[PDB]
Amino acid sequence: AQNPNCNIMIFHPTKEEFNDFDKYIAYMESQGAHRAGLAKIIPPKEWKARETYDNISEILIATPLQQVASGRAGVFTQYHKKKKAMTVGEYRHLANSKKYQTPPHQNFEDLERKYWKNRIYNSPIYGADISGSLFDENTKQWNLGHLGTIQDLLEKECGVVIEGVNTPYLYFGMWKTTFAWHTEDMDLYSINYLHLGEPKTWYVVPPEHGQRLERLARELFPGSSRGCGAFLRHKVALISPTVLKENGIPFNRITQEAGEFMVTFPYGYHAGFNHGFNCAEAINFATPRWIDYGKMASQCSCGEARVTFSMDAFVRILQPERYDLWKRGQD
Ligand SMILES: O=C(O)CNC(=O)C(=O)O
Ligand SMILES: [Mg+2]
Ligand code: NI
Ligand SMILES: [Zn+2]
Repeated sequence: AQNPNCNIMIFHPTKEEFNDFDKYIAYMESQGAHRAGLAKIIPPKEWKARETYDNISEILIATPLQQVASGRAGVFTQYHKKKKAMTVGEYRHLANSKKYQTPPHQNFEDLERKYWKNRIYNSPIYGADISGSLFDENTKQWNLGHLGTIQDLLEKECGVVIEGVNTPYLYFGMWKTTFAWHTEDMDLYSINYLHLGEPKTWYVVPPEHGQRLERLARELFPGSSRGCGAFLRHKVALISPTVLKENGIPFNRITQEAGEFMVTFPYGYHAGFNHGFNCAEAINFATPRWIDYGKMASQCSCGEARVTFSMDAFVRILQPERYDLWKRGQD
């Protein structure tokens, strides 16, 4: 078995190897990458996502989210308070302000220490989940707006034709902006490209050990667990590396820098934080190996997780028993 300790792997494809996205994913899995839940892909030196970022300041963040924490430093939830719209130029200036800017630090480890010590005492503003793309249309390789769609994959593997679409999303971050512990909708893959700015630190639990993280989460967030049998779908819970180590949960960490891709694999729980002002683009995708994960994915039916139009078909086809109850949740 390849990668039996479930380490995060880093790949350096050549420009030739960068042509065929599907083929490269399948290669990385042949080497065991999926066992970690997360891989890094460094693009060939010849590749670029677009020519410059000089002209992005006029993108609108219609609903910036202030991430307000509750709990203790290593075990907390966050709620998202909606804020007034602002442009990316306005958001960048706010990220760089004395109130929100990255503190002085020695290196990424020192910054990580400071994040976990102090995150809860601040409420950073995240421009998350903005439909759009920063890839140039002429970028032909690993252009996250030109991937094969999940609906097309389902149709190719299973024969069934379904409604829905699959488009990318932009994330504008600042220091301490946080993504809570989650897997993707329907335990899909994700791919995330850091277009510019400061790094993003990731934590990940191997898919084969995801239920260990779930059981800890039920212990640590006991009211939320009684409320919903899949409350990590709400994407609000944080648990620090220190707490994971104290409870014996297997995990790994890695820091993504500008110009690098990350892939999350089916049922790979992940969480993390931004180091400073940045912009990432991410989209969900599928392969043949996902189908079985999709059929087994948990679902929130309490009503909190509220998701996309296109998830309806995935539930309807892959999980027809759960469909009725899940749809009651979504209405
Ligand atoms: O970058 C973020 O805030 C969150 N991204 C992801 O969870 C992802 O790409 O799967
Ligand atoms: Mg602009
Ligand atoms: Ni994710
Ligand atoms: Zn729920």
